[PDB]
Amino acid sequence: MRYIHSEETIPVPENLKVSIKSRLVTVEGPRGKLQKDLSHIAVNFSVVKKGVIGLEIHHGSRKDVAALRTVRTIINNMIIGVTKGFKYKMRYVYAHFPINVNVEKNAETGCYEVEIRNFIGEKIVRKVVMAPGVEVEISKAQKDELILSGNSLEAVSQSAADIQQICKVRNKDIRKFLDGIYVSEKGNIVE
Amino acid sequence: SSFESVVVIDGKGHLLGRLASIVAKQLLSGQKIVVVRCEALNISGEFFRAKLKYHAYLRKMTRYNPTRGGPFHFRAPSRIFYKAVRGMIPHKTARGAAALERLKVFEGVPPPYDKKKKMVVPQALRVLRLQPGRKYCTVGRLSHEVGWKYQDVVARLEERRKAKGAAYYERKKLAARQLSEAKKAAAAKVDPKVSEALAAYGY
Amino acid sequence: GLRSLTTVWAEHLSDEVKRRFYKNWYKSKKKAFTKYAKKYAENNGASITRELERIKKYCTVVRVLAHTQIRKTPLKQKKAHLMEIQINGGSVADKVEFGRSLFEKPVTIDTIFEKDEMIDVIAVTKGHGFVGVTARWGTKKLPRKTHKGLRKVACIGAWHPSHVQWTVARAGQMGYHHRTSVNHKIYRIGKGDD
Amino acid sequence: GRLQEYQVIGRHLPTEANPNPALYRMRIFAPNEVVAKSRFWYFLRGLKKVKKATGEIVSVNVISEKHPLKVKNFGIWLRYDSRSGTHNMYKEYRETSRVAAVEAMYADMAARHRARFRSIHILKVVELEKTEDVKRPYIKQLVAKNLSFPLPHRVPKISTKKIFSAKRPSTFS
Amino acid sequence: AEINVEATSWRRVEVGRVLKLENGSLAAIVEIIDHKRVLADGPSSDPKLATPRGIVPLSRALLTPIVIPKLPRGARTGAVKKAWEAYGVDAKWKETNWAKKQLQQERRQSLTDFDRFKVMRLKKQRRFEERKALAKIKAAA
Amino acid sequence: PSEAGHRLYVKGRHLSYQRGRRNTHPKTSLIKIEGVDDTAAANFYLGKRVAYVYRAQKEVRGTKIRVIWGKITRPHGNSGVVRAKFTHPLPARSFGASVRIMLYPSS
RNA sequence: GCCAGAACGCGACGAUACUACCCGCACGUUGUAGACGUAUAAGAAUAGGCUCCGGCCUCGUAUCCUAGCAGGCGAUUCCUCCGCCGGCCUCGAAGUGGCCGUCGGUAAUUCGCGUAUUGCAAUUUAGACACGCGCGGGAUCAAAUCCUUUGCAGACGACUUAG
RNA sequence: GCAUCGGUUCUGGCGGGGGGAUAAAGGCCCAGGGAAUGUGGCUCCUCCGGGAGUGUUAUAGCCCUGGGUGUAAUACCCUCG
Repeated sequence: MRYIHSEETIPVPENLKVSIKSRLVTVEGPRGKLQKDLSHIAVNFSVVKKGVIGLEIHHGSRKDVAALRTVRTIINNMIIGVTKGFKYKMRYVYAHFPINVNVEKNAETGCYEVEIRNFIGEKIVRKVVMAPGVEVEISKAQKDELILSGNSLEAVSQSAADIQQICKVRNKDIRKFLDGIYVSEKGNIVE
Repeated sequence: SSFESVVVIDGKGHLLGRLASIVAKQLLSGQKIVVVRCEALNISGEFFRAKLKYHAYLRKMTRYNPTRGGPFHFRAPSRIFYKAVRGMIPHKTARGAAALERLKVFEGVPPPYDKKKKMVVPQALRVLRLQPGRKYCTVGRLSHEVGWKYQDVVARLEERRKAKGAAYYERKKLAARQLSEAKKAAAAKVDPKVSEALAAYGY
Repeated sequence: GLRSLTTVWAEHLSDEVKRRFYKNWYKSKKKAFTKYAKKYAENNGASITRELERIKKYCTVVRVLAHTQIRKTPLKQKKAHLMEIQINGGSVADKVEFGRSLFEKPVTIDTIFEKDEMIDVIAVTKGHGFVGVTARWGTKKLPRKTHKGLRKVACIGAWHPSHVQWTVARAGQMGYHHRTSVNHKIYRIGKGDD
Repeated sequence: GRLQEYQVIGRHLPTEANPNPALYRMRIFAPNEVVAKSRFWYFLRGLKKVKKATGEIVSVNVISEKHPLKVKNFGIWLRYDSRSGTHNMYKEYRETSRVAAVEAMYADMAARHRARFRSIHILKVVELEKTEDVKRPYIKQLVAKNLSFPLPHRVPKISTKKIFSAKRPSTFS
Repeated sequence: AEINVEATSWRRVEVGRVLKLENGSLAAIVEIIDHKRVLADGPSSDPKLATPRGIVPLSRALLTPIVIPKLPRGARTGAVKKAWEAYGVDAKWKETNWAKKQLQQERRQSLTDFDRFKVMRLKKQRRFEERKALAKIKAAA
Repeated sequence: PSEAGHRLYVKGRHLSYQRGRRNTHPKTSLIKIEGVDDTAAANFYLGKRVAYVYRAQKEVRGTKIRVIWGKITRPHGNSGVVRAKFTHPLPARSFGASVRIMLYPSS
């Protein structure tokens, strides 16, 4: 059973510009520019109306049609990020040993670096470097918050997961030792 | 069918096993073949599948003495293609041995074999055989993870010869532009009746 | 791989190096570099300066040819030793300019190495003629009451492997092998005039 | 194979006790009339107490499509044998004649269910007169209003004897 | 919100689209059976272009730029001919590049040996004036 | 003047003998003619004459070049290969050599 | 990193007596997995490209070259095309191509003499790579082994040295 | 080597005859009856391409039954050259 025609549409607001060439998407707006390569998927792009983007697949299988919705939301995320940005929050959870962090500034390049000390009273100083385009800040609204912001969801989210995965307890009951750093909220910079 | 003195095949975009079958038939007939850019060939299926196939090959070795008789595992992209062809030829006879001298394989484009016309075999091209949506790999990448050492040297040299050809294109474009204007200017002025006589003949 | 395309020599060569190119020097005519020397002082050495320009253009690494003065040692031998030393430096133009300026000049070891530095030593070990398995590999000796010798290996293989394998200890030549020993330290560099 | 529809009429051999026996008629799909008669005795042996030795064939004819240039939808009722047990299905096809649907059905069942010709019985074939009696979802899409679609990525045809082309082909026919 | 997309665009398989069969024949689509087969016919006075009514597989056909407007689905042969002549399909196809290329070929397979010699001498006579103009332009540069 | 060539024959190649899978028969050979693809086109060359010329070492009657004569018998397969029969079977070392196909018995 | 180095895998340099070396052409005993127009350089995508910016693309079924005693001798005509040398630039992945100049040849048009007899077919003995020779010009005046000796080496050869 | 014949065999082209529902379809013509993936009209919405409803040939056309043109043509099978 092969489906003859499957189609989706993406609206575009009257603030930014988008250009597609050889299945290479470039999105540019007020807050910057991003690029993504989709040469691995057979899709036909078209301009339905003055502010609507259309894409479709012909004679596709059940497995092939599945990827059609995946592509649509990825491009929409790019439009949101260039006009509204992203913002993640994290909290510290400790029982006895306080957790100290030091978000030092740019290390002669655009990357930020975060230093974590005194995790469950260990003498390791453990260092993680963020992806370019991501800025890390220490919150002043209230205690024990890390705020990450940027333009692309893929870079912001992956860097946030890097911090969470590095603080792990070994050879202990993890239902009792809940020490670590965890993500607690996801949202945009504007509104 | 046509008989040429020598034919040069550009290897980029050709399936490994389908191209080797065409070549082995031509050699036994009497043709001469030269394969260029053996590092740009293709194999169907994901890369991980090819790696497992190669690792099983490396485990075979003569037990009592590894310096004799054992399967010698060549690691270059041109040598991988050569191994495929040797299995399709009776290489243990005088007739088969003579056929292998009519084949040459290289990485990149050596100086003798640039400034030449490179043909294409359409029965082994990937874009005409594989179904869209499937996965494939590159022979050049596979050689990197088994011990090939001169991958980056070839990449640099290939960038040089491609820059030289860009300047040659400008000269070729100018020559065609000048020839078109000459034909338009001459044909109108002089020939009174040779034109339509040629046109009725199909020229 | 890598390959060499040019090489240039100095105008005058000592009798120490010239001995290296001959196997019977005493009854020879000693015409080693006679015709090459005329390349100097001929068109103001036009041929020589062309090759130096080539290396500045096509090469990526540069090495230097040097030899020892064995005549200043109590050794009986008079034939010198020759080798190549690689120059690691700022630029290819800098490498050739520095190398060319050192023709027929002496260099002391204090300019190359300095105190308390960790270096490596490469040489050929002491030789022994032809030895058995007990000393060559270090296997256990057989009991005192063994017939037909007791300094051997009792079993050298199974049956259907069917050949003596490459991993079994056997008698042969020991010593005089090439070896590379690393991580040695320098305590002091002493001057000869002192 | 290449089939065509027949009608075949049989009869029990008349006897002194029962002159003028009854007459039976069937529709049989077969490559030729030699095997058309053979299938008639096979189906009849499962319904009445008549054999070939004690019967006879009255007439055999050929039925041809009335309008072989009109497109129409078909529905088939059938039974078959699996590797364990017997089952019933009902499938649909879209084409121009009655004969080809049986040809299409035989190839379809041989691929999807590994069912041979030996173990398939055809119960009834009927042409769907209306458009609201189409059940399966792979045929409603073929009867949608204003159907049209392109044909992307179609390989050009090249002679199998012309090796060593001189330029790269294109797939935008 | 300027949007520029550089993507391919094929020709649709609709009703009224005329195909070109392998042996130089034209047929107009009147019914779609599957995604692989269609029902088509072409009524043409010229015996070289005419084709009967029947089913043609789509893998042996080429899509020409001509399309007949407002062709009713499943029309009979009489109604198709009425639209075929009204739109002037025969005249429209004669001036296409595909037709001209085929015609330019046909004159070449029918050439007498004496005629091959004649065209060689005429080409050389025209070639002489090309080199004179080429040298003049090249010298001017 | 007169820069043209001098050729009045069609060139072919000697492929192999006539064989099954393990037995060969040197009586007849297989020859691939240049430019012929289908068996319909191969019907034109039935009955023509072919020659095989090679170099010897000794001179006998004013030359060092010998010839073996033959003719085309019937088509072979669907690929335009043809069969031929010579007065002497070909030297069996010429698997890949070239032969000349004449046009003597015309029309 | 480290150990061996294909004894039929490769590169740079030194000195080369004995024609062993280089240049010119002169023939030909002799060799060849097989000339007979052995004619064609962009890169990249294939659910997209090329361009002389007007347009063009299923198709190499294309382009260039192609007449004359195996291709003669003259004329009317025409400034086209081809070749051997020489001088400047350039080319290193296994080093190639360009420009200029001298000289020799030349149906784009149209003509005048010669072809026979190989007898009604019999390869159309014609190409380029090596190698052996014969001339006449240039340059050149070397090494290795045995032997005595050494012990950083050693069953014997071999190896490190000296004469 | 060529021309005229004999035996065996492979492979092309052309002219006829018969059968079936005396093929079935199909073109043109006559008579009757229907419907929608509803042509033209009419209504409404959308100007942003167009969409929705009503309703049986008009400014498109389709399906079913019977007759003439018919001993129509063509496909398949067999057969004389």
